[PDB]
Amino acid sequence: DPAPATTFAHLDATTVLSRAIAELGIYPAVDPLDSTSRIMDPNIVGSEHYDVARGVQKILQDYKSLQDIIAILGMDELSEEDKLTVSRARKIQRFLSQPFQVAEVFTGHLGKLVPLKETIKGFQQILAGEYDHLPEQAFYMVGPIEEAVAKADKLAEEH
Amino acid sequence: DPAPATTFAHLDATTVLSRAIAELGIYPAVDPLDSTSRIMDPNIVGSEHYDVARGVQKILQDYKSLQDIIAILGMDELSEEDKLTVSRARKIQRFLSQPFQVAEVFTGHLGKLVPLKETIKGFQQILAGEYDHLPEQAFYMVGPIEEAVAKADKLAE
Amino acid sequence: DPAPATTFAHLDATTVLSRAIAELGIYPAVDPLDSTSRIMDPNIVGSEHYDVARGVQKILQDYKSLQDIIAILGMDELSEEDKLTVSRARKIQRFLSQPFQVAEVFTGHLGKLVPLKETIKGFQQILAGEYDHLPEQAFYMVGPIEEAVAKADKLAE
Amino acid sequence: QMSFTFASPTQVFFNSANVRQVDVPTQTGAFGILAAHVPTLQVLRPGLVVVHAEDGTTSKYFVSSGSVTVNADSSVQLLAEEAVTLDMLDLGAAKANLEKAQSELLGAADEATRAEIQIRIEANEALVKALE
Amino acid sequence: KQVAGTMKLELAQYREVAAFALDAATQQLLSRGVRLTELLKQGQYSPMAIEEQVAVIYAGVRGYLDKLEPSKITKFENAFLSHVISQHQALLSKIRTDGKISEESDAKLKEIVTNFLAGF
Amino acid sequence: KQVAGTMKLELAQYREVAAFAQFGSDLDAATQQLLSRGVRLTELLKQGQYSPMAIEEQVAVIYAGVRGYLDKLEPSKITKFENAFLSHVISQHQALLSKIRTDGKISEESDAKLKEIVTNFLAGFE
Amino acid sequence: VAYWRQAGLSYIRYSQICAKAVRDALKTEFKANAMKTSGSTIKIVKV
Amino acid sequence: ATLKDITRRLKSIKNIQKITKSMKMVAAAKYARAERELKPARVYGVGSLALYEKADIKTPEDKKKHLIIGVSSDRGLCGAIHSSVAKQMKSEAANLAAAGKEVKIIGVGDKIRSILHRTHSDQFLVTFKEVGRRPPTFGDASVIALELLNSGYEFDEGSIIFNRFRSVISYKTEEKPIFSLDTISSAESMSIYDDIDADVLRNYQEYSLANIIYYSLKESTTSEQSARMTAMDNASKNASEMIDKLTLTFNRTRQAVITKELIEIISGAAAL
Amino acid sequence: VRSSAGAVRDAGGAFGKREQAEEERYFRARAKEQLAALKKHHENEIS
Repeated sequence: DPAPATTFAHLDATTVLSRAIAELGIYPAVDPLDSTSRIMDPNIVGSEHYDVARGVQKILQDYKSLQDIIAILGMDELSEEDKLTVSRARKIQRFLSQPFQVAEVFTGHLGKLVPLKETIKGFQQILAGEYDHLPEQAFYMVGPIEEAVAKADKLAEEH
Repeated sequence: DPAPATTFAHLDATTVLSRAIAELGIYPAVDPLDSTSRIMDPNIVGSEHYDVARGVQKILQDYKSLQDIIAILGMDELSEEDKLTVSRARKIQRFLSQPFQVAEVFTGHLGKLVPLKETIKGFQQILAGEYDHLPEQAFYMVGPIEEAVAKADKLAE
Repeated sequence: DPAPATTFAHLDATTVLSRAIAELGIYPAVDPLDSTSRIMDPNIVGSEHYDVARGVQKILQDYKSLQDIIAILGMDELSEEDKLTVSRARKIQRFLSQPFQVAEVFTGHLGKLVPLKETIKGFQQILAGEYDHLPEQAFYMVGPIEEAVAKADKLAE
Repeated sequence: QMSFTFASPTQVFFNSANVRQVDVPTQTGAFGILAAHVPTLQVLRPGLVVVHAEDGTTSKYFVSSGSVTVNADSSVQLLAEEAVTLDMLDLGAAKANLEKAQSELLGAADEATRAEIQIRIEANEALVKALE
Repeated sequence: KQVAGTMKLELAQYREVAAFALDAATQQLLSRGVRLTELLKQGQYSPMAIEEQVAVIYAGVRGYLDKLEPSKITKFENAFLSHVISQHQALLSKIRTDGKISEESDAKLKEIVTNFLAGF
Repeated sequence: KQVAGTMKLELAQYREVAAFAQFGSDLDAATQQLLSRGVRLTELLKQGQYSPMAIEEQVAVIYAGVRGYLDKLEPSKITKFENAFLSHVISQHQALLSKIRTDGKISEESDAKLKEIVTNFLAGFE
Repeated sequence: VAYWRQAGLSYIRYSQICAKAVRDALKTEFKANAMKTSGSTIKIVKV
Repeated sequence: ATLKDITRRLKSIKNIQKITKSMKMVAAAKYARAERELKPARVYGVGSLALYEKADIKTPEDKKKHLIIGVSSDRGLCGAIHSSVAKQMKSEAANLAAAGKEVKIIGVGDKIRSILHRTHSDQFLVTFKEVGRRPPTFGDASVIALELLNSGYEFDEGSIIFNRFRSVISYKTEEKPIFSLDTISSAESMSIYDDIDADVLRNYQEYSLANIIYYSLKESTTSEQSARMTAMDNASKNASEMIDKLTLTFNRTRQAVITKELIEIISGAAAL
Repeated sequence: VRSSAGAVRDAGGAFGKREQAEEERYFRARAKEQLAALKKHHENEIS
């Protein structure tokens, strides 16, 4: 639309909240592939932060590419490497969700503030495969990664 | 369009004739899902009439939902309940077609009137599955359902 | 779109240069099948010209269809009345190419202005099968059919 | 006259050929089939088939197991599970496996385990005998 | 607030795996989702008191209707309402006045539903 | 021109079988080779930001890419190869780069020098 | 009645073991091709 | 619909067509390989069946134990491959039970299990999955036969149903009888065979069971790959027709939207 | 007019919901399996 289209050029950072992601229950519904920042360069944030961000974006785009095939084959017929990409992509998709201190009324959960180093560590580990055994739902609406581990432990105990 | 869209609010019963259904050969081409009525109320038409109408609409809506996949992937990638739904929905679609007397000149058939009780009974029978052994083209352009059965018998010969 | 929808009302013919044919080294890269003409009518161009053109179009379509089978099931799957059509269609594709007089600095050959009778006779002979013993490359970038004969003699001897 | 048919699951060596003689090893002692042999049906054991072509030629194939069927009308069907020509086999490795199997024979956890182990010894001993 | 929350979670999970129709866990998830779905249907000009809605939704969401067929859920809903509105008017009055499913109210609801389900 | 004609031809071949890239296996050897070469070439065309490259650098890199000298390297390692190889040639071999630059073409002796340089650097990369 | 039948085996198991013994004694290169066209991938679902 | 609805639908159908084309190519390659591997297995299995058709064995008419084996795969999108096999299995099972028999079923492939999990859900002796991921080998048939014999359902008669591969476009569903040694021992045609006690004959029956299962696996996989190639080709053709229709609709809608916006601008300009 | 990746689930037609369910069922199954393994590891690592 002309109004948002024109507004795009006046902003350094943008976070394009998406309805297609809010339907899935991932909140905030920020679209990881449709959001950008000016400072998002390796010389401003660092090479670790930048590489983690680009790895996350690439894995999500590959997941989008695969979703077209899964609509015909099915998950059971994917290359045993592709299922790994899909699992990592779903874990990363859930791990971006976070409970706010102002959305207590809706979710009923408790707000979490995640320091930047903890987010970088969490996503670097999720990509590196150090969590390819925990189920997806363990990562849904939690703060740092250790909280996901604890939630998975609780899920297993009351299994 | 503004004109029909505005007229819709001035009517009790509507009957949306559709060109796709007419292209399938069904006649009248009434679209069973766009057509509506104010007296389609269990307190006015009954409970068998209302239940049968809602069952027909439900099965037709399920068939409409399947149509997109059926068109590409083919009717082989369907569960057995879905194949049953497709068969019943096609039988019902054909059965809603009727030969009018004003079209005697057009097609040479004989015009048919179908009292309400016969309509309700025939659709009850189709819905229950009493006629799953007949060919779907046995319902095309017939009066009451017993005429469909007679047509199916003639097809066997 | 109104622009081509309005211009096409006036066109009396059509030529379709295709990137997919300049790749093959055929020149002029005119799409033989997508090209159209209003006067391709036996009453205008005569019966013999019309029949030759229709035969060439049919054989080219046959080769196009067969290419899918070649790509999927492999060349072995063909019959002997289909490998022959593949060979004839490849020869026809080669013969439809021509060297231009204004392109002697691109093809190393000398341009040919083939009259009409020469073209019709050449394609009629190729369709009849009179040249099934020659190599395909003997037809590439030559003038009348006699040039194809001479090229075959010069490259085989 | 014979109608030999010697086929592995993967490859087929003879198909309705006409050979002179077929020396085959079966569970109940080796034997050799000729034109009008008596009908039988045996089950092979790890050994080596020797086929004599219609002329004086002779060819060896080491069969691991299978079934030989000499039919009424001089038609032999000899289906091996894994028939390998002798040139494809390794002499030293067969000795190594024979010795290893002799080793594990002692740790006979149960008579079924001993059975499988010393079936392995049987097959490897047949291999070394064929290759020596 | 107590009951509709669990119902909301159950339908949210059901809507994800709904487009098809194996294992016990997901099969029961679909069963519960469908039971709740047929629970939410309603007629015309017959609004329900809030306590009655709570009773029906509680019965549906506490795994009670999972035994019944899904085509009979309307019959249950209706008969259960008619039974409770007369025999257990006191419990509905309690729920309305106190405005919550207390522990004693929950135990009652439990026994009423358990008795009625078998007796039907 | 010399290197880019082949690069463009190979990329065009790769773009019409890129749909199979997911399947890849269970396909003929020609399609496997097309997919492999295309992936290597695309990983080659990747570039940093604000890091342009002289024409000699570009031609050296693309020449290494399009002659098969990267068909052994894994695609994830091509972006590191490119970098290390480029630094190598830029430091050790300036005479060859200067020859290519000023001359404008790849002379046969320069082609041989590029061949030996690419093989020697790739001979041990790890 | 061979020993392995006295131990409760079946000729399918005997043939399996003999085939293994013949397969792990091929010239090295052949072993690769023998890995194909051999070895199960089927699974059994308990009923 | 509106322009965005049409655009999204058109993009989705284009992706679907691309995917189905790729899958047709993959299935064609796997089919070529399957035919190549099917020729030798064809001769091998026909040989293994040689005996029974040469020494005509009539099953006893006084036994109630029967076995039905139905060979298919796990993969879908193969058209009426699993459907035909399951239909014939339920036909034969109904006939046997109407004759007063005690039928069981082995399902080689999920889709068979699924099609028959509503009715015949209790007759499953055992079923096998993981079929179709890789070409079947003799190892698979050996495992199936081994788990059939180990599971102590000593059957008195047998049948195997598979889709015999006729041609790249056609296949047929067969029923190959399987006998238990009780029927081989007491057959007068078998009185001619020499050196035949009831132990060598038992090993022979076990091996022939493995052989027939392997033969059926190879035929079934060839026919399945052919059918998947055909199904993907037809699906791609249907997607192409749908893409043509939707492209026409999209062009109409795009032009209509341009005209509508322009007329709005003109009316606003002239209404000042 | 072109096509882009992840468009089948952008339309949200029948194929979109079908794909979403085909994914969700599979990953619910795998999550159940992984949770069982996690419980087993928990119990086996108490000592």
